[PDB]
Amino acid sequence: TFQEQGEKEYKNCELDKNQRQCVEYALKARPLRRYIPKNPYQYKFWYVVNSSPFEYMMFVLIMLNTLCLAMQHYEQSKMFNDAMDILNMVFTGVFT
Amino acid sequence: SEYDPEAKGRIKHLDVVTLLRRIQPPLGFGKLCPHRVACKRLVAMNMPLNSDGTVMFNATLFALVRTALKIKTEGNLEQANEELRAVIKKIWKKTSMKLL
Repeated sequence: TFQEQGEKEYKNCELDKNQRQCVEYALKARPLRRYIPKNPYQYKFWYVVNSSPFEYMMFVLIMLNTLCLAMQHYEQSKMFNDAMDILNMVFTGVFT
Repeated sequence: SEYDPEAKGRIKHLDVVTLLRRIQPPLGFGKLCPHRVACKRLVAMNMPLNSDGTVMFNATLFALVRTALKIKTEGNLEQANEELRAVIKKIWKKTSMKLL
């Protein structure tokens, strides 16, 4: 009953629903840029940052940090607690 | 926007073929050489005849959208704008350039 009430949009004198859904994106649209910087003394870092190899490694660290966060059990050994405490420092330093 | 540094409307037309090569077949062209399909098709339909290296985004994306489905022959190009002003929402005077 909701779908039938939603079918009363009778604008289909020449174009179907798909042309009323894909062509409308053309009327209201704007291209957004990428903000290329200058002074290649700084662009050297920019080129390094956004790369396939960079994101992957950086997105794998999160996976590793999540795995580290998902091992704290009950009544854990003192050496285990200290190891996790110093391992959290490593991830915090990498992210900073 | 890969070859477009800002949002100042018109952009260079020199690398349009290379831009279209990166697009998938459903929106772009076939995987074959552009020398037979894309080269002729770029001139086949209607374009806004602006300067040599000034072609704006809302006339190219709209052209590809109109080429995708319900393609119409020459002479009745104004019929498209009539349909937009009779069915499509408020143009906000933005379709004056897209008409040509």
